[PDB]
Amino acid sequence: PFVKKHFVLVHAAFHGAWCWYKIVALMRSSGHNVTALDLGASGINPKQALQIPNFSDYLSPLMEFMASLPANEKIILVGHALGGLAISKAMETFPEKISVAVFLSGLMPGPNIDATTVCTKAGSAVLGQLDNCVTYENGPTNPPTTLIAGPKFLATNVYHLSPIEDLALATALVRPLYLYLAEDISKEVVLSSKRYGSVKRVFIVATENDALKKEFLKLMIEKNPPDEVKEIEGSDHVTMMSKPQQLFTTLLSIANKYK
Amino acid sequence: FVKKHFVLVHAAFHGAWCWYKIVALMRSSGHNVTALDLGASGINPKQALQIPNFSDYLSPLMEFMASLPANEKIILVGHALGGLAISKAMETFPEKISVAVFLSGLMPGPNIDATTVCTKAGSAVLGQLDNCVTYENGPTNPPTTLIAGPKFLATNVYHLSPIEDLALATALVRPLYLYLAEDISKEVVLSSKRYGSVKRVFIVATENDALKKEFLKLMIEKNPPDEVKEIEGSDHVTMMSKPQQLFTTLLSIANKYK
Ligand SMILES: CCCCCCCCCC(=O)O
Ligand SMILES: CCCCCCCCCC(=O)O
Repeated sequence: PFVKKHFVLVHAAFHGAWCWYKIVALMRSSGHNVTALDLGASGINPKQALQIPNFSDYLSPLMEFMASLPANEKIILVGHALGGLAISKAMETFPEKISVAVFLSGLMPGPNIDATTVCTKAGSAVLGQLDNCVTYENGPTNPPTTLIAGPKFLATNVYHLSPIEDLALATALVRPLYLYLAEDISKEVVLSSKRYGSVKRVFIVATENDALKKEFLKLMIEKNPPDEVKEIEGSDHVTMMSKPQQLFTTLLSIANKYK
Repeated sequence: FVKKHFVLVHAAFHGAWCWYKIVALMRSSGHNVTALDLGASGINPKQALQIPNFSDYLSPLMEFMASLPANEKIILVGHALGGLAISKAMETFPEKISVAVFLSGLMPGPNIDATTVCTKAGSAVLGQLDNCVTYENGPTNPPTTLIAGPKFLATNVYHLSPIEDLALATALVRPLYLYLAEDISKEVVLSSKRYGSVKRVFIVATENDALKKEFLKLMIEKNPPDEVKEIEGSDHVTMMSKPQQLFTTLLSIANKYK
């Protein structure tokens, strides 16, 4: 009783559609439709970070994709980490086009724990970490403009349990992230219980995530309870790299449950 | 154990990312490796329409080569179209290169022009399957860029590679500006005293394509390298289909021409 589904994958900071390559392959081989998107200035998106200081422009690729979805079509929307904010806005805007939303170690703000709160905590876990650095394209009087992930940070905090070739891949592809302002994010991502909250939600925890500590993740799960919490043991931050098969099986299960 | 420095240059539509398996093997083995993105390739910031001159496309490699102190020799590896890039680097900084390696690369020489090799190579890409061209300069002008299609990648390029690598490529390949023959001919000028002074190895890595192999054989005949090596079971992207084999071959070459 095969039922073709449409998975939409949204990456985390510094990454792009490319990070989902193992999952995309498994999905396509299964006969499912899968769309891996590059958010603004990510992957091979043409914009450069400094060219998109407005958060709406970082999210535009997903919003535009959602708006173009055929009528009556439902998707399984998956967001990894920072990608959680993107799918959250998609849920609030197009709740009817989403069968179920999946937050993979994702920022999952809610009415009782808004985006600014989540982003501030998220920032503290990345800014200043190991060899990560910021730039000041607008001068020292202004806030730092972009954040650049360093190879040591990637090796230790993100890809510690992934094949070494995936770390090499990431080092050749990660791009800078514009340090979006708190006020800008708070105005772009506003969630309501009747829209955002009406979409089925599942959170997937990576048990060995050294990028985002469990306390923070548990905080979001507690202050904004999802319909279900799944766990993938032995996974580092990039579950799609370290535990691809398990993630795939888990996504299929989720898709069949909320179809 | 002597530490070596490998510099890897990709083919059309690709970028530094395509060498990820090789980069990992080299780094874990203790060697230094630099995989470069040519213009408008991988995460290079330029877009194809911004680099209409072949010199613009080669810029990343030439800037890198210029930054190398003469005593820091490298093993320069070029894949397919990347052969033209390393050829230019060989003519400009011949002494900084211990040995140049052409992996199924376009290897023009005095007896076989760069435009000649480009036209031939392009025949197997232009108009193939779902590949397409754009006309950013209007319909009354030659096409401006070439875009590799998914079916073309699956059937002609990644046909012997893991399916996940095909997925990776589909999410990363970028358009190639259709450089003019006149431009290429002016940019890639080689001399026996400079280009010809660099040790050169050609790696034949093709399968199921007699014509492609005939083309590689033609270049080897018209521009004889110092040595020719083979890698079997490889599709267009040897670094994806036969990584361990390519890695060991590059190390063998490096240890020989040191
Ligand atoms: C809006 C800027 C906030 C900083 C980004 C911190 C999130 C790191 C998580 C990730 O996406 O892998
Ligand atoms: C740069 C001049 C345009 C050449 C035509 C395209 C050939 C691509 C060859 C390759 O890497 O397989």
